[PDB]
Amino acid sequence: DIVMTQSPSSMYASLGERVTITCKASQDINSYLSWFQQKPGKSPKNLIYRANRLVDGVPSRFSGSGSGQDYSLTISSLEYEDMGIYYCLQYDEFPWTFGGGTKLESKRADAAPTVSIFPPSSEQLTSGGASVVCFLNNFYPKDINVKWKIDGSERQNGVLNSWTDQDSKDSTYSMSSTLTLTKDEYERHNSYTCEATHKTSTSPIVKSFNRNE
Amino acid sequence: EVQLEESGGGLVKPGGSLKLSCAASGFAFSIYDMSWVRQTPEKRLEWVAYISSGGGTTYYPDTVKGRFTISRDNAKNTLYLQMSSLKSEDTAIYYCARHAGVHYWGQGTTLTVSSAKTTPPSVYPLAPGSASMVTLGCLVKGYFPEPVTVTWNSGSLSSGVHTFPAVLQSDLYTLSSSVTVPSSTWPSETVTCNVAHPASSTKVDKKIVPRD
Ligand code: NA
Ligand code: NA
Ligand code: NA
Ligand code: NA
Repeated sequence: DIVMTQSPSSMYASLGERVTITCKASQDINSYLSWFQQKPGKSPKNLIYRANRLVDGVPSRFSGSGSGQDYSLTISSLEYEDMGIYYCLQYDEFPWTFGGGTKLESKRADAAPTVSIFPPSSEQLTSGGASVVCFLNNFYPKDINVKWKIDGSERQNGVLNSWTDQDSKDSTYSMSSTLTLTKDEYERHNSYTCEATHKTSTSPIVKSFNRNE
Repeated sequence: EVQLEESGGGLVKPGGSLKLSCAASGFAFSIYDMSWVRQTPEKRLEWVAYISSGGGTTYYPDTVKGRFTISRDNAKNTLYLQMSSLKSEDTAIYYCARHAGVHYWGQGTTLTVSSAKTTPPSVYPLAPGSASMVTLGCLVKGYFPEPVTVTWNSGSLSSGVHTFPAVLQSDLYTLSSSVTVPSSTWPSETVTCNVAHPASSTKVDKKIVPRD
């Protein structure tokens, strides 16, 4: 089958900014390429077909170009309603195949996370498990590193991370980092620290607690 | 106008079978070719099947050929996708699309293919460690399948809430939810997370109380 690859995988952009995203086919597809936009919780909507033909009703800021293997979609002046995932689709040959998508996200000023750490609950310890939960809320950009330290030593094993989608109101991101241990292993140690680092060599945002209160 | 409404999704064991339906209205369903397209949890789109306007001819990609059957009942204005020998990789949201989906897509119906047992979550309160705004938490551990609905004080605490995407832990799901409130309100005013897991027909409340 024909392989479609899109670039970039994701990008930030501001209101009014010119945005161009690209789509490459593994072989010549004779301009049989369509672009789709998808917003969270909704189905994809066709914006452009035949590489550069606008679907009826689509605003004028959208356009497409390219030929053969290389194609692009351009938003001349970004609107906030343009955020979402964009997919290209080749229909030159069945099976019609999609590109991997480009996530278009909202640019804003850098923001440090509000970090909160929570010891395992008594109820969970009674079951024999021990999840230490850390929230990093309302930060930007989405790329952030979380570092767990247990009595001063870094801990990587047993950590599960989860990242929200971009907040539609303030353009920030939030993530939870959960360190799960057995009750016995958790109670072998005293201090638990959660550290949020954005760029290297900067001081982290740190929260900690001592098991021996 | 044109309506395309999918139904029939749900949880199915691998190796199982399931038939999806797409009820069409607002146009001559018997004169268009119809298609199924699916979206994986990784948010990739893939064409599933294509059928002629009369239903006599069908086309499939190799991933589903021999297992999936697209059919239609023109007298009932319904499109179908019969799935058999289901694989976990078939887990996806399934859309019916008119023709090539230039204009009309349905809203989708969700299929989960898994052997995991339906399980209600264990809900644990996350209070700050014993030492202006206060952030509280709600650990929703070990449930299956998706989804759960998390609210705080039955919805009245809507702002400053972050419910995080579920992660895989064991053969079950785990997520947490955070709520941020003025320090002048909690614990003097109660904060409780409400967790609904409809697949298990459960709705649990967990009050957040300070740690001893
Ligand atoms: Na547990
Ligand atoms: Na067939
Ligand atoms: Na309540
Ligand atoms: Na685990």
